Amino acid sequence: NDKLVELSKSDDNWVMPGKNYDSNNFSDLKQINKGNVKQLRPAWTFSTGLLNGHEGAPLVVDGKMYIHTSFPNNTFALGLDDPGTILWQDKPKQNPAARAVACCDLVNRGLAYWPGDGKTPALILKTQLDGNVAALNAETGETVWKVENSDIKVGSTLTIAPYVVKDKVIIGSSGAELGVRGYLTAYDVKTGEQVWRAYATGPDKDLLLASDFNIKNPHYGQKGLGTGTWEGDAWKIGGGTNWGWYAYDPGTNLIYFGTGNPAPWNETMRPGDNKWTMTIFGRDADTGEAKFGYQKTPHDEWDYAGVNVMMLSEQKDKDGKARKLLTHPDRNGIVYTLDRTDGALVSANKLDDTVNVFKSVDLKTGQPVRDPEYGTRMDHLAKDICPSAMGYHNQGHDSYDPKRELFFMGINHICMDWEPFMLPYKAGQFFVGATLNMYPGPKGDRQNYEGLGQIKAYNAITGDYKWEKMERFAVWGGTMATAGDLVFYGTLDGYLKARDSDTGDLLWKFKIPSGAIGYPMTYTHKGTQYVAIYYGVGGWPGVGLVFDLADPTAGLGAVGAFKKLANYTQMGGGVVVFSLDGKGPYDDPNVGEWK
Amino acid sequence: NDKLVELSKSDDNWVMPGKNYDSNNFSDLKQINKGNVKQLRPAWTFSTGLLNGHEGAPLVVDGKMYIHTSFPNNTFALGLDDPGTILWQDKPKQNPAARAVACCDLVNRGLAYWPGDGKTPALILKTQLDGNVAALNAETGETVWKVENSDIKVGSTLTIAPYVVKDKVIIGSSGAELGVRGYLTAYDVKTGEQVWRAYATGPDKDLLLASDFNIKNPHYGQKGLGTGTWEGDAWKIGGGTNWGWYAYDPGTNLIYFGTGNPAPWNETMRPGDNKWTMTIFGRDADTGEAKFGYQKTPHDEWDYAGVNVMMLSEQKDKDGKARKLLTHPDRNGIVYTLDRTDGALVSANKLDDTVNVFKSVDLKTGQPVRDPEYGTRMDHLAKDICPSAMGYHNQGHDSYDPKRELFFMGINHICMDWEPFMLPYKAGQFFVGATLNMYPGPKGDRQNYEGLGQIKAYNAITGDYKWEKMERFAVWGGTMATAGDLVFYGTLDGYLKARDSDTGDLLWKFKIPSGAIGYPMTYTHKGTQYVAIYYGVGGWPGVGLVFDLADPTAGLGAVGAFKKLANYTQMGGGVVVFSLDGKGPYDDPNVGEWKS
Amino acid sequence: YDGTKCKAAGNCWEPKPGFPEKIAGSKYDPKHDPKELNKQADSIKQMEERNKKRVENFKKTGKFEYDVAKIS
Amino acid sequence: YDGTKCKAAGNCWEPKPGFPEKIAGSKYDPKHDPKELNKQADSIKQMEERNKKRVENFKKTGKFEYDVAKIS
Ligand SMILES: O=C(O)c1cc(C(=O)O)c2c(n1)C(=O)C(=O)c1cc(C(=O)O)[nH]c1-2
Ligand SMILES: O=C(O)c1cc(C(=O)O)c2c(n1)C(=O)C(=O)c1cc(C(=O)O)[nH]c1-2
Ligand SMILES: [Ca+2]
Ligand SMILES: [Ca+2]
Repeated sequence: NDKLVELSKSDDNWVMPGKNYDSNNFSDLKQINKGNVKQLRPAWTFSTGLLNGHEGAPLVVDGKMYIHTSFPNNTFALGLDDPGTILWQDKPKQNPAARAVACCDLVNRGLAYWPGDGKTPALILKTQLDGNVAALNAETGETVWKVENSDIKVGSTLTIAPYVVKDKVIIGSSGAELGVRGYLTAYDVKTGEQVWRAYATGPDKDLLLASDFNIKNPHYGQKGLGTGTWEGDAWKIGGGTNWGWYAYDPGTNLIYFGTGNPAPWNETMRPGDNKWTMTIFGRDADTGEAKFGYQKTPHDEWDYAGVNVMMLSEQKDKDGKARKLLTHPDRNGIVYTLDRTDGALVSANKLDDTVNVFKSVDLKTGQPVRDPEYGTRMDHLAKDICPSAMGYHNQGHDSYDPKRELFFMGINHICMDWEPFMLPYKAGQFFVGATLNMYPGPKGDRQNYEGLGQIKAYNAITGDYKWEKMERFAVWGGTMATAGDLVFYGTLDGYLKARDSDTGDLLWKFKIPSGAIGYPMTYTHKGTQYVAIYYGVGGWPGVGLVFDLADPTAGLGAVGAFKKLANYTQMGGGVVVFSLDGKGPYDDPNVGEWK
Repeated sequence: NDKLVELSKSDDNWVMPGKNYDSNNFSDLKQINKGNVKQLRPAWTFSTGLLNGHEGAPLVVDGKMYIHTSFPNNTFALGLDDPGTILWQDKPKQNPAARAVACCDLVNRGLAYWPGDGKTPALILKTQLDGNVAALNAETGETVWKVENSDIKVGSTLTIAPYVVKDKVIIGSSGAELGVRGYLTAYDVKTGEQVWRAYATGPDKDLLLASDFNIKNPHYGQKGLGTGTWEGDAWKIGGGTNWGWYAYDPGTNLIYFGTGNPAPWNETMRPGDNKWTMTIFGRDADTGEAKFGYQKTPHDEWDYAGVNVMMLSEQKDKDGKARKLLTHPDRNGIVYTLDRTDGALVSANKLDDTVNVFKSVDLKTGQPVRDPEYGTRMDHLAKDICPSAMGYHNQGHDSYDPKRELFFMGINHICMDWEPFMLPYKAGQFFVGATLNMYPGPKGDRQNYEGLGQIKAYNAITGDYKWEKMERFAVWGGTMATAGDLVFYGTLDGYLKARDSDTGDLLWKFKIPSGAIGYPMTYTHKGTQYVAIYYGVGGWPGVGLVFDLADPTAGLGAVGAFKKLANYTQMGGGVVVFSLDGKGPYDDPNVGEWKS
Repeated sequence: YDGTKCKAAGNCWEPKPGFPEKIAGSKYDPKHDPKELNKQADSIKQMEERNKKRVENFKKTGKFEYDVAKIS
Repeated sequence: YDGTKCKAAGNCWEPKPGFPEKIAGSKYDPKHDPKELNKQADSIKQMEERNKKRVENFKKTGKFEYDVAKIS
């Protein structure tokens, strides 16, 4: 959308998930900087009325903030000159049974915005856990249209944020732990009409492939593999749901994103490479046809779901040629850089030297070289595999500084033991089939159960890490960077933090009410710069605390790894907004009073 | 308790509900003052993990903060040099049926502290909605003793804070809306053994009267009236629960407190003055025996439950003589001042000139003079009564500045329509019997449902108000005052606010996450002054938001009165802590981080 | 009824115009069941007995037990 | 099985030592019910047909209706 490109150029706005179509989470503002950040303090706050995990970040457009919640998925609009008055609210009615088929807490990753065309007014776009998609009038909150995407009666839910491109809205999928076959969908943003739908497994007609799919890289695979790398009809319940993030390039007209894990977790019940689960895709925005597809993890044995963040850039390669690029840190312990015009592989390096599941990734063949001592199989208990199923990276949205050519990544340090078991498939019931034990990696404290996270600065062409720092818990929610020489991020023990962009030195922190699992955002209003973040712990690391669990193998193995989290935080739900010296809308305290 | 008196003299501590045994909520600290309050901003925060209303305030003793919640009544201990680490937690297991017999949200008014002696360690004292009372080790959180006070199967619950006096802990009661006959109890703080128990209605043996009860004011009434002002056995289900606040004077050995409303709300079903409901009491701390009792509202017709805050002072009266006093703002629209040594009446003035239920209170006979045009009765719809059943004052804990001789009071501006109806008594079921409509009083905006609160500064001897200011919603949670020429208070629309003590001018406010229904507190730590307040809206004003209700007569009539509250706030639960320029424990951000 | 006519100390109640001095036998009679009136005092007697058994066991043995079924 | 032996482009899977090339008839056979496998595709067809009724009525009338029983 050309009008969204123009609105994103103003520092008074934050108009889409990831700030801009490159998805870099980067601001040119420098009012707040490494020389004055000690003066940063709260300006105003807002509670959402709900508990459980609060993921994503707010939107800001035309002098207003738009806020979203955990289940039952409420929406609020606030005016920035008087945020104590709620302009409008949307409160959906949903079947309480949706809660029982959610794998990993009652979370939602956020809102999108479409600017209007003179006939249809500007719109806010949202998902619901029960599988409905809705368009709301941005000025009044009234429902313009609503449609069914996903069915809870077969185990299928929604947690992903919508994404707007041209006059279309893109919607993903959840439920591989219940045997759901993945698909993504494009709708007409004005009416709700279905324009195209593409599946992750099965016959080529259902995959929606271009006539020249992978013509630059035929060794990645081409026709017939969505059924040829499976035995019989096991692809019908085969996984590959997409629940993470997108990027977009108007010059190629492609959206970029990853597909998730195959089902069940028991590898012995599904022989074959299981395509096109675990795959980096480039698809045309108007027809959905795939130009390229690269499978990162053939025949998954570990639950390394391939859904993580996409970040675009333009850099010289090692031979000195200018390249248009995408960069992508995966659950499996590898960070991938590809040419975004044709799919060619440029670099594939370890997130940390303790990864042992693969020896390396071969850049000429594209296959990961497996170490068989760290595989899984029936009738065998596998021990000390790194990464764990929680990954060395999960759902957090990271950032990129274009002048420094550095990526700022929030990382996990968690390893595991694993054994599978045989089980039947019944639609509507869980279909996992493995038992796990999880604990800190070799650079943490495996007997006190602390040292479970890292934050690092990275160059994608040389592969060098500029700096690396340990954290008490996994850095789950992502990062945001600015031209004031600062990197901002939230933590599970309940802080907003800032580090120096060149060295990693800790410069500032504030104790917020509950742990953070979303990313920070920034904007100006009447000349003043503000920084905002959600609070409210949850998601996979919080299941022990949220559901009052004690067996370490419960929560798919997450309860044992995070047993100390309850000693540092409790549940919550809301937003905290910061500025220099805490300057804000009530500096005249008579504004917003009764008279 | 002699060591609690000594501990209350340090500005590093806040050791009991109401700060000190005078219950004045007043600090000698002046680092924060009218000249620099514009610089006040948050230093740190903490979420409790629960929704519903958050009443009362935290305690601070020996470098630690102690925090309490809504149902199921959890307790947390934090160290002030590193509040990110939770030192210990207590999480009770209770029957979920306790929720169904609470009248007025799942609230609790707070903790008390006993400093230890020579073999028993220091203790944290707490109540639970299901009717149990427990003592916890203050250093480790482990349970020392637990006893049953109240039974949910007959509609009886607990929401009041405990109060420590000498080596005893005093416990109140809740449930007049379900026909519970009120009582208060003293236990041995070391073991849980029951020492004395006094009832609000019934035969004199159950009331525990001293042999000289009311000898200075015998016209208030003396023996036989706990059965003599009722018909037959109606006193057995007659109300008078005590769920508010206390004060204490070591020089008289008396605790001071008020008893609640008679049951049912239908006045026609209980002819007589209904003693000793609606009464100001002075009771001996060691034996429980009453020295005096003044009934403010004989034969209640309006649910003016008599439980509100008690504030002590010493001032010269209109003839120039020095007196020891108590001052008490009631639900019924009158603020009372009595001699606290013998019970004599000194003054009884209206909280606002729009009060119409009484013409005046006669100081020589002791009776309120009723206006029959604003009474209630069967087969009649009464209109435009001020105050409403919510009161011109409810459970908020107010403050007193002893240099200025002024009380700072958080007030309600709410009036009503009322009609009663006939119903049976069944143990475990509601026993109310009236339908209500509630709305802003004459000084607010009745058409828009805004202008429901006031804050005022008052002298109890002359009766004059130094200043008066209107507020969007009722000021429900109380006030705190300091030697820095400041008055602090929280509001239902979600602010902490500060006003000038001499003029009332609005000097500062901050947008906290949810509305406030408890009082502010203040303390020093390593040289820095802090101000703390709970957030989390609820209690009676919040029932429409909390339970998703829309019929305006629902919530005992509070749903229609507070129909605009959801346009300004949502639910929450936690504490926000403030200082000058936000200075705090993480100014070096490496403090409290994980290291290898 | 204005509250100012008092036949004895602390006793000033009067019926309103058209209402009776006693409600028994009238259309306002509540007809309460004595067996329901007595339930909350019998409940207090039983709580008090269970609490005495808890407190005497603490003072003999030195160790507190809340669950009466486990006390000797 | 180290992932580097491929019988065709994009098809590199091999069985681990002691395991079979095909699992039908073996002690690892999942034995799936064909009628359970087909339930999620039948559900997607029923959602797509209800959504088409909602969208065509919105474009013709200019008023959105979600309950398809109210659409003639
Ligand atoms: O396979 C799927 O369809 C699916 C869905 C979701 C989700 O919708 O949140 C998660 C997972 N998988 C999962 O593998 C996972 O590690 C996870 C972590 C979280 C979270 O919000 O913290 N969601 C999910
Ligand atoms: O009669 C009783 O025993 C009783 C108990 C309670 C309580 O325990 O919170 C309230 C009430 N009455 C009541 O009359 C009242 O106005 C009220 C307000 C609130 C509050 O917390 O906002 N509690 C109660
Ligand atoms: Ca998954
Ligand atoms: Ca009451």
